[PDB]
Amino acid sequence: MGKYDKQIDLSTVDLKKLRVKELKKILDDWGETCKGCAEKSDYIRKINELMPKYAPKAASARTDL
Repeated sequence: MGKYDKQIDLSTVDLKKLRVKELKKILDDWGETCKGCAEKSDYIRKINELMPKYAPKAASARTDL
C-alpha cells in the first residue's frame, strides 16, 4: 500500500505550515471563528484555545513511545 494511509491529519499537522484559509477551515468546522483577527498567528491561537474543547485527538502532545 502507498500514496494514502490515514483518515485524519489534524493529530499530526503543523499550523505554522498551513495558510489563513486552512486555519479558518479548522475554526469553521467547530463553528467558532474570530471577528477582530488580522494576522496568521492569531488564528493559530484561536485554534489552540478550542482544540482541547472539540478535538482531544489533536490537543494532546506527541510521544516517541
